Amino acid sequence: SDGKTKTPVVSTYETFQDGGRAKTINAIECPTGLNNRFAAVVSSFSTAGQNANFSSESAKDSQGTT
Amino acid sequence: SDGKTKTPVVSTYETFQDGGRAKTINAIECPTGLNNRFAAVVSSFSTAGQNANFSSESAKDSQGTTQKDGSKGPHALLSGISLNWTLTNKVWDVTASIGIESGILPTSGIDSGSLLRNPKSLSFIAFQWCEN
Amino acid sequence: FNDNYSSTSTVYHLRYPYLECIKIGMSRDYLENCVKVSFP
Amino acid sequence: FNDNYSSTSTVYATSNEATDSRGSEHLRYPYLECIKIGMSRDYLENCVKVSFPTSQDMFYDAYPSTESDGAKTRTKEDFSARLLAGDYDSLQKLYIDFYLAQTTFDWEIPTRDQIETLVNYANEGKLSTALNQEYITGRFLTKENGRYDIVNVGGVPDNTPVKLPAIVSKRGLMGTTSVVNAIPNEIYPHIKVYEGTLSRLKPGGAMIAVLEYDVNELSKHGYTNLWDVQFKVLVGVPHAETGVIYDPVYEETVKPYQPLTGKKLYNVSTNDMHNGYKWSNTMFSNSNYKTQILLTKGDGSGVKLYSKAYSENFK
Repeated sequence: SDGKTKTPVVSTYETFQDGGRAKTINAIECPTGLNNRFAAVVSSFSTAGQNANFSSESAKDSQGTT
Repeated sequence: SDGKTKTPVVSTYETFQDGGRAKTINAIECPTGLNNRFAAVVSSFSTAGQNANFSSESAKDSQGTTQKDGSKGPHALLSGISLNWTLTNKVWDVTASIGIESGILPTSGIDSGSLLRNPKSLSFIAFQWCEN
Repeated sequence: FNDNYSSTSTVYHLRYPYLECIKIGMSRDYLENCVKVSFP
Repeated sequence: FNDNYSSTSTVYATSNEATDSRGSEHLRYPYLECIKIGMSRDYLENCVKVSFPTSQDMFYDAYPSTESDGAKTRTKEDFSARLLAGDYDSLQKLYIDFYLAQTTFDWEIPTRDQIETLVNYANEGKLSTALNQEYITGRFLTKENGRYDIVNVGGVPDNTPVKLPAIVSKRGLMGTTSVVNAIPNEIYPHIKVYEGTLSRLKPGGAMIAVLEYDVNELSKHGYTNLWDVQFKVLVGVPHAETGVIYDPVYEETVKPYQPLTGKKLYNVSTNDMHNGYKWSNTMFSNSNYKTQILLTKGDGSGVKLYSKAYSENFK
């Protein structure tokens, strides 16, 4: 695509687990001569901080701000 | 990709129609042995609730937040946005909620309490693909 | 979000004693004495 | 986002508090209340210089009642909680910046110089009753140029809870500059004098030294631009409690010219040569005198960093 060789973008639905720890997602194995790319984009959010469970694609539990 | 078979992701520009009713988007037909996936991501938004038209990719109409007396005021401040989707018989049913400052919205209606339910003041990009 | 969602929000006499001093005849040119001497 | 991120809010901001007050509005305000909690009429000039005791419900009469439409949760309990939790910023933004009562506008946390006056006024019975007792001993919140400090009156233990019994008028309450009652927290940086045939503090000439400061502890006290500096040298009897020569018999400002490793160094050369020798003629005119070096920002601002009050030959 426009002189650059690319692989198709593939997607996963992710939320952070308890502990406020960074979320680790394993990088896809790139073919010989290509390097990994990544982008995170906002889907759902609230200001609950730790008082929430957004892991269901169909509903969002938001219990308010600490 | 990493042992799993996938189809290319395809994208659509979506807005809710006025009336606060959920958005119906048809699920792509998946090859035999693969299952449907869906994701909605935020493009444009405001706290206008029902007083907006984001259906144009090139401009955004935002008329402000609904006040308790029904009149149109300024845009209230925002606290959260939820994008929810459920696949049911070849149809992805999309629901949304925009969280704004309370004590501004009327007691009843589409935009009430602290929530703008399935608002027109929201544009999301719908991605579909299949995987095993 | 369910209907329990709630957020913070931004929203939910005065001429004493100088009026009295003028009313019982103190001139505005010398109103500085209004707080220095009591009513009769 | 990094930890310096901060935002506006609805709880310690404007637009919430309305033109109302849970206290009684009358024509004997605020002097009737001042006398009623024990301020003597002989010292009623302080009625507008110091607030009602933060320990009593009357202090909070100024705010809209917590049950009326739109009021912030402001009570003597919420005040004490934030106080003992160390949330001094929320106190400044939620309570202090919005007190605005007793016909006085410049309400602030007392300075170290102002607590010194408050202790003298408390002992002399010139305050309200609850504060005439409160400022006798204890640990008190102070604030100098946007910086919080705890001062100690009477040498109380270090684990005594922090006390902010009242806020004061920034300019109306006159501070006392002498350090007697309220003992502060002066900072002494770990520094090496290189000595040898270099640093010299002996009678008969100019005093020169060459110190060396550490970068990591300069950045802890607001010194990251290691050339935005200036130096002061003091001569006299240091304070018996903190060690600073607060009123030196001889004060001298000098500017440095140094440029090494994971630390940076700075010089110092007194101008005692080619003018009056009198630095050594007063430093060594009394055996109890000592020489102390102080570091400030270029214009005299910043956390004051002090060296030891040295005897002859840096002893």
